[PDB]
Amino acid sequence: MREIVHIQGGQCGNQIGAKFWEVVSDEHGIDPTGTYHGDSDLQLERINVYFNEATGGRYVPRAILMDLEPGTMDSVRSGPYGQIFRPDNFVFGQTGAGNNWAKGHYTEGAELIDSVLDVVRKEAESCDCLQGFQVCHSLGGGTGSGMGTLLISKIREEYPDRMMLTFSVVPSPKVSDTVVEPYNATLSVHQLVENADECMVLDNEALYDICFRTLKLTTPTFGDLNHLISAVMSGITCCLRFPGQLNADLRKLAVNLIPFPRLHFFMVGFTPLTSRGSQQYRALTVPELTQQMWDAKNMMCAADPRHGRYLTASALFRGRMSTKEVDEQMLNVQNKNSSYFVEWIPNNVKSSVCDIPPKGLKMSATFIGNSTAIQEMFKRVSEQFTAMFRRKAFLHWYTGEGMDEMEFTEAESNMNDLVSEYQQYQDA
Amino acid sequence: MREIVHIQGGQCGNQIGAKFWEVVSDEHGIDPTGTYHGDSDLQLERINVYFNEATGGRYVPRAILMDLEPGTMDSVRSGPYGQIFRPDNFVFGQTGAGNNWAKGHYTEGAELIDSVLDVVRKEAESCDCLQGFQVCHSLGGGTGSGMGTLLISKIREEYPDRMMLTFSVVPSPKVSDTVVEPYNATLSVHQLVENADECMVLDNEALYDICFRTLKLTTPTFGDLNHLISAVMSGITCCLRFPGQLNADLRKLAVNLIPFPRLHFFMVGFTPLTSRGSQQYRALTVPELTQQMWDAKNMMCAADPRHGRYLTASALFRGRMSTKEVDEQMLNVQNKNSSYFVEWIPNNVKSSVCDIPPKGLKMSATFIGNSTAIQEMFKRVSEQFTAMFRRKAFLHWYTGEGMDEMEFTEAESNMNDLVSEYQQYQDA
Amino acid sequence: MREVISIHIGQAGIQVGNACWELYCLEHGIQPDGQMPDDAFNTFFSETGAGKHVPRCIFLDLEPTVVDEVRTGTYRQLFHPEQLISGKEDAANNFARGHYTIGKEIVDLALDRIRKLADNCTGLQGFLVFNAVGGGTGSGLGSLLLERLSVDYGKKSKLGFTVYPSPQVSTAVVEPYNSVLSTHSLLEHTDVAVMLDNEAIYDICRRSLDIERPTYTNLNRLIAQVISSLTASLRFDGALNVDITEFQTNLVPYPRIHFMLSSYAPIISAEKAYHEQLSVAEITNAAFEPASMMVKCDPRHGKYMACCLMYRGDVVPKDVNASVATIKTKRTIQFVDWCPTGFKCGINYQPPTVVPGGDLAKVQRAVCMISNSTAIGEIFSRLDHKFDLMYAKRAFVHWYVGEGMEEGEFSEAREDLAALEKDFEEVG
Amino acid sequence: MREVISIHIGQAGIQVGNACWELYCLEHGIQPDGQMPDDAFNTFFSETGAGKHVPRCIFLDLEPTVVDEVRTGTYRQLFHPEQLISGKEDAANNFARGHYTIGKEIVDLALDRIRKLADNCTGLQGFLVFNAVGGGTGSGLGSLLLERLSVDYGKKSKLGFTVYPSPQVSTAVVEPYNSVLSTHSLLEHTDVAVMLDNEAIYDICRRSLDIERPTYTNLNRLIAQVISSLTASLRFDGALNVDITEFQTNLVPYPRIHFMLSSYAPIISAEKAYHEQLSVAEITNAAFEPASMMVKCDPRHGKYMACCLMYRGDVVPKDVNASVATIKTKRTIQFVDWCPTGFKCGINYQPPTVVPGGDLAKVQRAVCMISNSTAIGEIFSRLDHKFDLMYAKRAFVHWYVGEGMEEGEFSEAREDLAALEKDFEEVGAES
Amino acid sequence: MGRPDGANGPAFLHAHEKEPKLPSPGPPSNPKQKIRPPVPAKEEKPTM
Ligand SMILES: Nc1nc2c(ncn2[C@@H]2O[C@H](COP(=O)(O)OP(=O)(O)OP(=O)(O)O)[C@@H](O)[C@H]2O)c(=O)[nH]1
Ligand SMILES: Nc1nc2c(ncn2[C@@H]2O[C@H](COP(=O)(O)OP(=O)(O)OP(=O)(O)O)[C@@H](O)[C@H]2O)c(=O)[nH]1
Ligand SMILES: Nc1nc2c(ncn2[C@@H]2O[C@H](COP(=O)(O)OP(=O)(O)O)[C@@H](O)[C@H]2O)c(=O)[nH]1
Ligand SMILES: Nc1nc2c(ncn2[C@@H]2O[C@H](COP(=O)(O)OP(=O)(O)O)[C@@H](O)[C@H]2O)c(=O)[nH]1
Ligand SMILES: [Mg+2]
Ligand SMILES: [Mg+2]
Repeated sequence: MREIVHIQGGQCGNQIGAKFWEVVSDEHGIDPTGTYHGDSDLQLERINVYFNEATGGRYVPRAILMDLEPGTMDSVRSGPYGQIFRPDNFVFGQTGAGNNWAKGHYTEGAELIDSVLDVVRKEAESCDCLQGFQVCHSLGGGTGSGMGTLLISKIREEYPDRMMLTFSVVPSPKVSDTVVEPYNATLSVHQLVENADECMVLDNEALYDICFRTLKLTTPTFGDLNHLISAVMSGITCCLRFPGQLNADLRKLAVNLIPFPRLHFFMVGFTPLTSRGSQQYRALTVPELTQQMWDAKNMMCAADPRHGRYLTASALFRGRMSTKEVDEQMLNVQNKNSSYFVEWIPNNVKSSVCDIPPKGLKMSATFIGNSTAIQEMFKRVSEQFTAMFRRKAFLHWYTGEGMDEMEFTEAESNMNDLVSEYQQYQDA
Repeated sequence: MREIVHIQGGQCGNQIGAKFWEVVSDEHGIDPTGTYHGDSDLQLERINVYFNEATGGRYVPRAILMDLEPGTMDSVRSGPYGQIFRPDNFVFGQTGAGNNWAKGHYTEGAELIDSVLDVVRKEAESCDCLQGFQVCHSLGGGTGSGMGTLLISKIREEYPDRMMLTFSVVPSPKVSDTVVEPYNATLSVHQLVENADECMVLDNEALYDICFRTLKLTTPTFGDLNHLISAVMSGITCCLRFPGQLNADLRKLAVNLIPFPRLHFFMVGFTPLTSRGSQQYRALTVPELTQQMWDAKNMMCAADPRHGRYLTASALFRGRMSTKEVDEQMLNVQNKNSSYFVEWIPNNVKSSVCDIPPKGLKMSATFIGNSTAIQEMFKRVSEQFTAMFRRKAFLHWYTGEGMDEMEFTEAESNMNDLVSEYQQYQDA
Repeated sequence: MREVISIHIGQAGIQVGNACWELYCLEHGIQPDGQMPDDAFNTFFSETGAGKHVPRCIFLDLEPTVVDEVRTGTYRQLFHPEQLISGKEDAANNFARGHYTIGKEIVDLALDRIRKLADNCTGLQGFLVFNAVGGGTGSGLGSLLLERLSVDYGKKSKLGFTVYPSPQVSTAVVEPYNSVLSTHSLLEHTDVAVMLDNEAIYDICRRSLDIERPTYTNLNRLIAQVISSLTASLRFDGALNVDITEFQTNLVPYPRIHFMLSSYAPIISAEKAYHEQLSVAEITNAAFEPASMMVKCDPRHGKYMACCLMYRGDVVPKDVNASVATIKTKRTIQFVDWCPTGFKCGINYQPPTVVPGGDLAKVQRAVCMISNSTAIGEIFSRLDHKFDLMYAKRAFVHWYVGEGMEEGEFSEAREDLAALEKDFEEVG
Repeated sequence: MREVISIHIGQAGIQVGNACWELYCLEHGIQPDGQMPDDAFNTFFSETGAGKHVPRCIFLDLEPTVVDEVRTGTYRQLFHPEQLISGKEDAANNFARGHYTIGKEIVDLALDRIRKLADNCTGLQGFLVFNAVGGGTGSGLGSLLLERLSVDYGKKSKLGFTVYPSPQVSTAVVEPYNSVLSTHSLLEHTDVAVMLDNEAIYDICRRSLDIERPTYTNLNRLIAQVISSLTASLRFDGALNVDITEFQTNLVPYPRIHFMLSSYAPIISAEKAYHEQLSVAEITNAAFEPASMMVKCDPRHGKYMACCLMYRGDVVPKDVNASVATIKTKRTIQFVDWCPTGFKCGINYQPPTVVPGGDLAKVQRAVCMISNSTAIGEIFSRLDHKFDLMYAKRAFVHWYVGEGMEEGEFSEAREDLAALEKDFEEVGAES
Repeated sequence: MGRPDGANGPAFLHAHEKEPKLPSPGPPSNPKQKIRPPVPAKEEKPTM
């Protein structure tokens, strides 16, 4: 009941998924052999939301690893938690995508869907009651963005009732991870506005401050950032897996969050995050979780919420606590700094709780914000796109795959409207 | 309840801020480890005015150390009591300040205000009911005098109702620890006339003689002068932290002290003060404390009471004593030398008292007086300012930071309007 | 013969089911394994052919994540496994889903239980609906269920204990909408509807209980103390045994006005009983105190149409008629002119039971008041504001219209509220 | 049955409350733990269902630092925790904060206690107010509270035992102002107003008790000996029983004139009581003595309009009427023409009780005098002088007006003293 | 929540920016309506 099927697209997706399935596995006390070795009966009761029973007491994940150039898969196929995956769920192409949204969506991606769909359905029907899909993308490259969206449009029509999530990692403002990044960005956005129920945005930049400011790290490697992203992807489905005195399914989290069908871009954070020195001073009380999650620093995206208004928000607390302190705090903020919250929504936060904190903590939280500052990711992208599409630079690669050019402008009008939707509703 | 928050801005602030927290930490029986090791329950009753309970039962200060060029902070980070501070409550910039009011107020200041304000509010909410702020300055320098007032101009606008004390160290009358002491004085004083509820004035000169004549010390290190400044700063909150047969909170001290919103420049002292030898000669009775506290030596500022008229005064006694004695004593003083006091105020003193003396003593006192001889310092400095500003010496340094000349004359006139306020009410 | 059917709908429906059914099992010595070591339990249970005392209730919900806790909790040998009804997918805080899509496919199952739950019933007092307005399951299923109960029995009485959305505390954003839609369906179908807000019961836990970490499990331990007091006459001897029909006749003047308030007294910590006598005189002054209401309504802005008082314990009628008489004279309490009477009083000799681990105190006198007042228009006009504030933009509508609903159901359910508030003014 | 409700406002209000309530728990054998090893106490307490006797008083203040002492000291199991009302921040010696800013949000919490406290007494004799005029809490809240007590209860008797600003000894600078503003609010709302100054009781500690180390813990121990001598007829059998209604009836000639002085006698150490006899005639002479007044005023500058007398101990009426007859012949003591009478005398067989570690002497005779004299117009004029001395410069005004006030409040409360001044010479008409 | 970055910039301080202003000496709103009647005028002489 209430199963979930999970997709990992691209190099980034095939690497965030490495830590995600490592984090969730430990939380349910299963070995890299796949055998359950936990203690409580609380791990087993909702284990089938991510895994499947197998002969011998194994628990194999319900993930789908898709990628061109399986080189990066050979890493995770060799890592410590690489022995758990089904080998038939590895779908890959022998050629490369070349950081090119076109061939990752038109030529090569189109050659794998016939096989990918036999994979997704084979484990979508084993679900006695499917809850939804969830993907992990990278809006910079070609494989993650291109094949990701093409996979979505096939998913959106085959399963329109169920809900698809998206932990899309978006480009960084101050540095360019690739050169053709703005082309792959918009052409993917133009697919997400229409074919996604919810979509969180992350940035490798903000993922550095939290390790440079909050965590006070020294050598933050991607192996650590993915331990951050995996902390929110685990923080969403707690109510699905663990009981709590105020549960929150995955669906009731959208209807309380998205007023209009196109503003489905969010902004996430996590709490508590302290150094290995400060854990001696700072205490763990709901007033602490509530201020650090609300701050303009734990926002894992590089968009300052203090430039717009909060339409709605959320909070998924974890750990046996007092349901009153939570309710009075989240209330105390809205009427405290009343200039950042819209007025035609009286109470614009939802609050969840769980009897089960993380594996090694006592209290924890997770934040989801739908702010009208998310438009700032789109302006900064809408300009870098129009500076180079203006002179038709790097386009012979995209048109070389038979692409048109109105698919570029349609990707810009669709965006340059989405930047206005976030302004009528922001009366400042 | 009645929580304070302490700011230490500058080289002086960061250094006397060390001795201050060294005294209070002893007064409440806590070790530099941060653990409590006192005897009475009375220590833990009002500890929350200065500290924050932590995990495992620790008490860490609620100070804020802000200073450019963290060099002097690397010292207090390495002193004996350097383990108590939260490392997060350290604000420093990689650039020098140059003993220059401009860059400490315009260029370098503006780059750290985002952090300092994000720091002060992390704890201005940790208070169930905030009483007021409390700072330490060095008016000659650039960090303490530029960032100091800049932070104040911010503090006054988000928390106007609350109170902010200021133990500002003023320039010396005869020696000048800096060649640009005037410009840093007036430009700061002008900020203190508009954005300060109370402002003591302490001078390094008077601190020497008191350490030479009265204390008979041979080599007075700055560690000794701050064992004095710490003594009086602790002497103000004894009604807050400890019981008293006539308590006196911080607010009822200003209301009872400043007749007009501008005359908030006070004058302090501490008693008793004896050499190691004379301890065996003079008794410790209330008539003793009041004889030395009213003297013209214990005035930590270099302003002579016998030149002006006391508008008001104060006294905070500490010890199981007889509250008749204090009342008849302070009455006799006004009675005998009845020309040093104005006449349109019948009784112009307050007299607190506390059941709890310092940790090593049995009876102590503490003095605060708002005289009209304080106009002399602003006369001595308003002459040195207009001396070199008339020829524009060292001005190319200030104007290089986007300053102007109106920001000078405004500062001077606003000071000259203050020196007249202290002359009308001096009817000789 | 004196029996009722106790329905629980939603999460808070079964959240209070765990408090109520932990009371009756304890109030009658019923072990969690059914059996105990007549008509004292026949109100709530049904002795089988041998020993076992199964309850007569029904836990209904859509998320198994809570109904399964009952299946694994200590009360798993108690319930008939078919009573604990549950679903696969949830309403997702969306009135439409709980009414049009998912509601229609399990009511046919729930109804069969009631038919098999009423045949053994020989004389049925009335149904008992524990509902939580504000969620899809609470508002949608509850609405769809009540209409089915009206057309089956009609002559049987439905009592609605519906948690209502509070002014400040709000665990959702769209809870205004589905709270409005509930009225058009509950009003014509419930015989009488009690109200109570999660916020008002929070402050009760602050002043009286002095419990600083309140939780949903705390409040439910108060509601169970109401129904225990409400149905004491049904199962415990006592002067002036008050049935349901009697209770209902002299409280509801018009077929519309059946929205009433509640109270309880004394509510005290187990130690302040050592500082009080809690006489019949003292308690009934506290039942009419505005701070002792279980809803954030102010009865001093309105008038009373009736009251009902259910006393418990060592109470004799000579003191009831005395304390009631000194209240009609009090000026603050205003009774609408067309009822010079207004009190139906009930006495029991069975004092209120206390649960181990509870917060209340063992007392010998207790009062539960249930008043029908015209001040109830307050809490009912706030909803008329938030609904008209968000519906001006059609926010969150595309969720309701996408689940087999329309735009008329919004304006229709809106007029019904205006049609109701006039009725709370025609009685002036 | 014969039940009164005691209030304590501000610091001095509760610092005398710790003295009176240390006396009653001792005067009825009430252990600090509520219980003891009818109607002898029912004036001040109320049995619960479990042994204890809880006092029917209210400690109200805006400073936690003085209320928590009660919560930690030996007298913490006594009070119902709800009666000890406190506040987050204080009034900061400002009449505005006690009247417009802070006082407005806690009164409802106080009144809900008074209402819960009124029903528990079957017959309410009257309220007792222990005020401290000169601060923010004592004057600002006492002002605001006394009004609300008049609306909810009306003509019920509210006494006032309010320490007044002393001429010389003064621990404040702004206490002129918040004293003046208080007058109108007490005048129109309190029924009777006894007055006493911190200085006047200092000299009495000097000469009589001979304690050269006097503090507030000494003065508060004196006021306890007054009220116990005043409310003995409420809870102790004795000839010529006198209640509160009988008290104000034949003591307050006009609705305005309700200020009066106090005098206790004898006041003697534990050793001079052996160099002494303390006859009823000697005591009552030391009672009318000006030096034994509890206010720094002079009775030989004005005229006695009425006097009350609460005797205590081995006293018989034949001796009261005899000594009083002498004073009526004494020329030093004047009396306004229109009272050939002028004494309402009370007797109580129960002598005063001594507190262990106290400074008075165990005596079987005592006298507590309260006289409504017109000489009290003196202590009422010094305030008129100092107030105008400062108010001619608008000094300290920006505080008052900066907290929800204007300037008119000064002139009203100023004239209310001016009008009240002439009344203290009008009644001395002598025509 | 604080202010967005770059908006806490220092501003110019004029002379007497923060200076309270006495409104005026003016008759107050409510004299509070004394309840007790005045003292008679020592010349009523009701006795006959
Ligand atoms: N007094 C009390 N109120 C509760 C409790 N649990 C939830 N509530 C309130 O019930 C409201 C939501 O009702 P739910 O039952 O959780 O939601 P639902 O009716 O099941 O509909 P779905 O969430 O879509 O399944 C919230 O406002 C809660 O504050 C509880 O245990 N005690
Ligand atoms: N007889 C007596 N007088 C006291 C005592 N304590 C204070 N006073 C006097 O009360 C007057 C000041 O009023 P306080 O009660 O101390 O302060 P407040 O009225 O509560 O106003 P805030 O300080 O704002 O709380 C002074 O004249 C004190 O001398 C005491 O214990 N006994
Ligand atoms: N958090 C995280 N982000 C990564 C990591 N590796 C790459 N990314 C981002 O992924 C982007 C490039 O997309 P990529 O996945 O390499 O191309 P694709 O194979 O076509 O999807 C770049 O913006 C990288 O910064 C990683 O290891 N951890
Ligand atoms: N009481 C005391 N005063 C000091 C001490 N050190 C410096 N001061 C004063 O600090 C003044 C200079 O300001 P400073 O804070 O050192 O430089 P800034 O960082 O630019 O403000 C000088 O007048 C010093 O006398 C000290 O150790 N103890
Ligand atoms: Mg629900
Ligand atoms: Mg006070």
